[PDB]
Amino acid sequence: MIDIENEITEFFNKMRDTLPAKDSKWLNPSCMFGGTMNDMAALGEPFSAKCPPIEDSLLSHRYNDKDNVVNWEKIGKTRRPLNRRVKNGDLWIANYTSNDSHRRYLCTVTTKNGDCVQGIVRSHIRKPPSCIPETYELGTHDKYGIDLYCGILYAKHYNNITWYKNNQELIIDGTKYSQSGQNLIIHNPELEDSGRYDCYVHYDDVRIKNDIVVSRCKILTVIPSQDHRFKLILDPKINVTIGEPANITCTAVSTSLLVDDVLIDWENPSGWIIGLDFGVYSILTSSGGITEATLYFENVTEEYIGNTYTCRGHNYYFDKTLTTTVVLE
Amino acid sequence: CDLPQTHNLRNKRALTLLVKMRRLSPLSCLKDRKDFGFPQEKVGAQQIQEAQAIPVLSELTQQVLNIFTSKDSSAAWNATLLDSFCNEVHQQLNDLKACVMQQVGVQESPLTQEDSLLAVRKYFHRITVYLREKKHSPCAWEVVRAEVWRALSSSVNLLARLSKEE
Ligand SMILES: [Cl-]
Ligand SMILES: [Zn+2]
Repeated sequence: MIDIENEITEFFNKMRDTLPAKDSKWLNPSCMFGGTMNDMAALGEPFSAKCPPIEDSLLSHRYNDKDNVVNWEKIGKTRRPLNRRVKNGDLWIANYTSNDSHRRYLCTVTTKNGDCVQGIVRSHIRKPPSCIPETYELGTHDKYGIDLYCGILYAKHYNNITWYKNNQELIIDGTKYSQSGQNLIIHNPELEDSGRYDCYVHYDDVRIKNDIVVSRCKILTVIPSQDHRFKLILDPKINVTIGEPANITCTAVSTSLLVDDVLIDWENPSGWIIGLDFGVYSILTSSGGITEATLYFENVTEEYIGNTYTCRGHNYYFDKTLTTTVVLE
Repeated sequence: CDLPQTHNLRNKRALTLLVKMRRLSPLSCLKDRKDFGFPQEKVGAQQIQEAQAIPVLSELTQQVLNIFTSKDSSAAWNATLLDSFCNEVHQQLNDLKACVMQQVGVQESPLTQEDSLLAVRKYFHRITVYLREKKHSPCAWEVVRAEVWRALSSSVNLLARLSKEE
């Protein structure tokens, strides 16, 4: 455990040592370095960001005290403190602009023990999508209901979220609908629950009179239960020649011609999934109800002969395998 | 973990969007291949239990999300598929983080967790370094997408395996 904690410290030290000089020059050498982050943001929408070490899964348990102070500073050109731009210990920009995408920030975490850790936060513009399509198949988890997520938000610390279906406000009284954070739960799902769901996320900033509002959309289609069967097709052997390449294709065919309904992979004699590796690699192609995984041998050597390769198709409804043997032609 | 509802189909949606996202033939990018040292050894069910797996998978899911929400990602991939992919992945991450919350001071085998978390972080760090040295070329992005496909597929197969062993 002490070896591990040491490796973790070393890991972040190496990352500090590989920062650009334009970044590391702002760091306080009495502070631990806690990483960098480049967060998504949208023009004309609010933005917020946490200080990386606080959010980091390797360091969270190190700076987990209720009595921590977090300072935010703009760096880059000059070094300026932030007042208006903080909310609940997080960087806060009520209305993100093109100019913000060029700005970056140094956050500093000071513990009561008088220790400190720092992170750097950038942001980049990312057009928020319009409506995202979602399909719920009846019989998936009907007793729980349908969970609609109020889209990816670029800012936390909202006060209120409101849902509309087909531009009509939904009454949230725990019967048909209930809410949990950014989720709308649709109980007793049925085909008629199909529709356009818009959520409006409300933010409050004292320096602004009315509400800041962010909007997201999901187009929900509820469908009947489907037959998710598929069959796998794979030659039982691949004929090879020492010193030559070879390939073999495994095909998954959806019985009801469902699109993108099968996960397929190749696995080597030792159970590991084959990717774009050396010696043997795999490529996937999918169209309509057909999914193909092709396995490639770059240069067959004698060691390969008699090796067995496994093609796996699964989709949470069914899980099937077929194997093929490398045989000398 | 005590979750209201698990949403396995998100994993199927995400992986098939990722498969669909492919734009080039990897046959055009063979010289750009790279062994990233995927830590199979530290993400296998022959020893790893769900208590250790959760926070490690939360980390992998976060790293995957970090790559595909990056500045360079939206130029590299079809926005429609990309937005849908990130939507599925973000929700799984929400759920995984909630589980990580539930087990704050009651961490089981904190050692193997942290050792695994670090191996995962190093792996993705090598991926991001690779991509930067490659100047985010189309072939480097394919190599990364393929690798991420393989990392996610291994995680999904692991989760499937662990749900069978009970
Ligand atoms: Cl689901
Ligand atoms: Zn679900």
